[PDB]
Amino acid sequence: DEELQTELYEIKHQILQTMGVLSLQGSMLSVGDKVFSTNGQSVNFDTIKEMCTRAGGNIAVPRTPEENEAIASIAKKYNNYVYLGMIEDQTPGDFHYLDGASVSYTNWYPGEPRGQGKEKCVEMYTDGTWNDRGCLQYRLAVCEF
Amino acid sequence: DEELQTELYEIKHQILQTMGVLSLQGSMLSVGDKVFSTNGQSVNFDTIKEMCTRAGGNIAVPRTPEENEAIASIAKKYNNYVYLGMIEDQTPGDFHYLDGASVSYTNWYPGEPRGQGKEKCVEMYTDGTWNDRGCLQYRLAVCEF
Amino acid sequence: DEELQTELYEIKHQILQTMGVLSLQGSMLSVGDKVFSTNGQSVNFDTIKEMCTRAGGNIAVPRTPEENEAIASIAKKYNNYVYLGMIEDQTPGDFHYLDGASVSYTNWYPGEPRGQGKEKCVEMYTDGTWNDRGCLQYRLAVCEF
Ligand SMILES: [Ca+2]
Ligand SMILES: [Ca+2]
Ligand SMILES: [Ca+2]
Repeated sequence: DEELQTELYEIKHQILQTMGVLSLQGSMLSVGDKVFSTNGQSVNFDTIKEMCTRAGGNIAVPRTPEENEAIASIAKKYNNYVYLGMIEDQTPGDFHYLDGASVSYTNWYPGEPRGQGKEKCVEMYTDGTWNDRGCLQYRLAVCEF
Repeated sequence: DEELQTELYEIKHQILQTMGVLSLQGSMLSVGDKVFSTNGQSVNFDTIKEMCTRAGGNIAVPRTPEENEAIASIAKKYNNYVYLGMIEDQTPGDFHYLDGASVSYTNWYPGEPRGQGKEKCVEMYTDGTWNDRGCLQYRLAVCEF
Repeated sequence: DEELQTELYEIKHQILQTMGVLSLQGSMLSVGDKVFSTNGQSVNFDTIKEMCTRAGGNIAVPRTPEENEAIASIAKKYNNYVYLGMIEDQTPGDFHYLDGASVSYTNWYPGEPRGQGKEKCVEMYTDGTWNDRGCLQYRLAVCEF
């Protein structure tokens, strides 16, 4: 009806106001349909995954250059490396998203992936490039929604 | 129409992104259809009620074990007791929600309600159990929306 | 349909919960259909405009007494003056919103606008009244959404 068109407009406006506020305050970065955010904590991979799922999201993983740059800006902001949502396959060198699917977009630092002790996790340097490492380090927790 | 199904999906996604961000940042706890949040202030009952209504919510009151535990986690988090949304009836011993209705779910500390000077308000200990007290103490303000 | 009426209700509830949380935490002030918010930064006019647009909003401009008072409360809160969304016309004395339209609601401090060196920008004193000044000062950035 006509009353429906009105309600949707207000609802859309309100969402746009709340997201604008969170953005202005630096609580989140929006890229396309994805929203990235961090709780400022620096913990290991398992802990990050838990924190994000508990917040109703998932450990962040860039799938485009723009997404990768948004996460990179957060890592730079906190002067810390970020663990990404991906892990090495059974056969070293290959990586897959946490759902199993194989990674498509990649931004490895030159020479990487270079598995010392079978580097299973992936960290993002502050310049945005990736390094495959182990998963017990303390890294900035960044989630995507 | 079909364009309507699309709009609703995006709107639902966005809300889920903003709530995810607030959750990740510890600004609010969601339990079922209820959201709890605190402004970190420790003031008396009247002041808490005003703050919550002014924010478009109400002084929190647990109606299920899960809700009670969520509030308890916030009280523990701030290492302070929380005033709950309920007050003693005209006849001591009985308590009612702020709308008048009688309390159903209760989690009194053993021995409570124990009205010294006609304990009218109800505070939540950090372990989640309740104690009926007076209303002039300074307690953590927790609201529900 | 009937399932639509239900979805809208939940969506409206959720938005009301997120806005309630932001309000309680002092992250934003709602006035009618307008939301004001600040990132706590004190920068010049050009910088403020950029910050707000980047957040999906615009440098704040009061169009009613109530809106003016809400912004005034924020300026008082941070003990700093706020640059408003308006600039002086080609012919001194006249001011227009950033879209070109001429200002309607005004709250000039007695004697203002008083253009010393052709005061082009407008700042809000902590009492809510306005003073036309230059645009290079460092003022609290307040956006509207
Ligand atoms: Ca490596
Ligand atoms: Ca007692
Ligand atoms: Ca002047």
